[PDB]
Amino acid sequence: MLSLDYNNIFIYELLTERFSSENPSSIDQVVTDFDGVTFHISTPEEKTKILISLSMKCYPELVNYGTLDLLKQIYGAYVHEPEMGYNFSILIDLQQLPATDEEKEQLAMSISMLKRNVLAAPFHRAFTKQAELADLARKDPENAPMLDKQATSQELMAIHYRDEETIVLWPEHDRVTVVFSTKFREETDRIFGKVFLQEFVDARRRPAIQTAPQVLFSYDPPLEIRDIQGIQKGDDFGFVTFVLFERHFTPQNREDCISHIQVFRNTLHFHIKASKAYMHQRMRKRVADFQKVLNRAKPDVELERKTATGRSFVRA
Amino acid sequence: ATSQVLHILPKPSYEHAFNSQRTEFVTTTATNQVELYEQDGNGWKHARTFSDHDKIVTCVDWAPKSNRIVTCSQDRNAYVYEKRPDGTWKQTLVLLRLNRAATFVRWSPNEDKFAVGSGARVISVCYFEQENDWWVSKHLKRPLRSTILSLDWHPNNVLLAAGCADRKAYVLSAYVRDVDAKPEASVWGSRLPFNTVCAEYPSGGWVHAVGFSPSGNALAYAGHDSSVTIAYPSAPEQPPRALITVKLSQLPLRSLLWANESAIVAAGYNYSPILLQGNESGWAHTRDLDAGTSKTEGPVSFTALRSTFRNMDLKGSSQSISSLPTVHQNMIATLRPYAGTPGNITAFTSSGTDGRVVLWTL
Repeated sequence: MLSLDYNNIFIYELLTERFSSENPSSIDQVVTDFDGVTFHISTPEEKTKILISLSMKCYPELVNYGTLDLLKQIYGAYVHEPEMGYNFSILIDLQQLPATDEEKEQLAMSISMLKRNVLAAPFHRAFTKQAELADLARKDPENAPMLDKQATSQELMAIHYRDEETIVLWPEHDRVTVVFSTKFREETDRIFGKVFLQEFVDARRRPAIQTAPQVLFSYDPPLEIRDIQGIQKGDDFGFVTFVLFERHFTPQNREDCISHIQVFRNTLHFHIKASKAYMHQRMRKRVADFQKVLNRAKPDVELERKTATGRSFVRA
Repeated sequence: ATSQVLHILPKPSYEHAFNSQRTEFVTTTATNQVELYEQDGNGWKHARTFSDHDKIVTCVDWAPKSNRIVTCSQDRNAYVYEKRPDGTWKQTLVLLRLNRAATFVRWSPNEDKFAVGSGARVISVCYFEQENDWWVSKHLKRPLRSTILSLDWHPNNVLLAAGCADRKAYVLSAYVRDVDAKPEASVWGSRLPFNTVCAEYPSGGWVHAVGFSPSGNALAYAGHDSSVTIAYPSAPEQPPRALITVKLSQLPLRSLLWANESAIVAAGYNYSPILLQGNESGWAHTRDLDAGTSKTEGPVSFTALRSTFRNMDLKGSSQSISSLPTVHQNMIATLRPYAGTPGNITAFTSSGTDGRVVLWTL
């Protein structure tokens, strides 16, 4: 794969099966995800009713940024009391499904998309508040610099979403900026990750992708994040900044932009792994070139004729 | 010096011996077998194998006057082969009593005994008893400290030279009573009982080769340091008149042969016979017998079409790998008389790790 899926593939396939199934069997399935996230899928009272529950170490921060309001808006009547050891939960009853295969499919998709929906609330808070600041700056363009300066501190979201990544973001009247305070702790991934983070920033300087968010990189923090608690300028973090401008979160594009920015460091981590398989095929191709330099030391002798199983042959 | 390639053996050939009439030769392949080759017009044909050894055969020798072959191996044995009236060969195991491999074997000039060098720190001097119908072995053991790499017998039947991996060349009495008559007085000694030591000459590297002068009055030996040393003794308990080392510019000599009292041919990892000449005043490397030391459109067959595509596929390019300029393509392991009276060798043969058997005329 060149790109990661945004949704949990197991939850999508399992719900696409059970929403079609003539005879649902029971399930009891803990399922891992990226960034230390985990799901429990089960039928805890009837084979008819599936409980899907999410566990996520940053969920208490995400609730401060309007997450429960967005999850109630997305999942509606299916929202359920949290399961013990899990932060959020949804109950789907297999006799209560939508009347069409296409509504069933987009519900199986919506429930598989749950990790990126819980994590989308700080981005929707930034996009909707940028629209307020945009309207105020359109009212008085000479007051806008002070609105942007106060929103840079009063409307900043930080999410410590895993112990080696902090995502920091804020609205200003024409943009959302998001900074990945980013690190690789495994030493070969830190070495290959320096090449990946360098070529990522240099790619944005080429003519072909000027349509993309502005990207910046350093390894001290961007000025407006230097005093956010848990950011630290000597602690081997690099800081990838994306400036999303109004064109990157236009109404036709908000949800794809959110899905795609959250998976940034996951695509980089995955491709640092997949680059090793590429280097290994690059290596064994020129092991096969060096074979031909040793084969010229073999003196030329005809081998006896052999059948496909290696048994000796007696003709010609 | 003219050279003729007599035969190309399919496998390496650390030793060969011709019979007295040069009409057949025996050779050790690198396996447990020994190959007997007869003339086939101007060519040679594989007449028979011997295969009585269990492990790799290291050395083989053919007695001129009595027409017997002796063979040695890493199986720690020797076999003597003797011709039957019907033309087949009778094998006979010799109990060498060696703790490790037999490494090198030579028949004595009177052919009444042979000696086997070993990795066991000893040499088995083997002789026959008509009272028992046994070959029996005596161990030379006093000064020897490592693998014996080569042997040579003095022209008198008693004295044995040995080249050793302890960087020394030994002259030892292999006198055996009721086989030898008493030896004449010599520059090496006169009170000459079994395992008396006539010399312990030093080398810069492992002594691959040893050889007495045709008169017996001097010993040449060759070291892994790419030198030939020629030793001229004075008397028992006395240092030599001269101990002349000539240091070569090439890879080491593995084998060594006096052409006359004033000249030696030698060959080895240099892939080429060299000539050294001199006397007790001094010795010099004087010639290379192989001219290859100087580094010196039509219809096309199926085997050239096919091999040029196999070379493109398996190797870098169509182009065949060139020969070395020497006749031998690998180290030349042994160097043996072929023609002329003793004291005036007119031609000699060599065999090598490339399997070529080659005749050289001086």
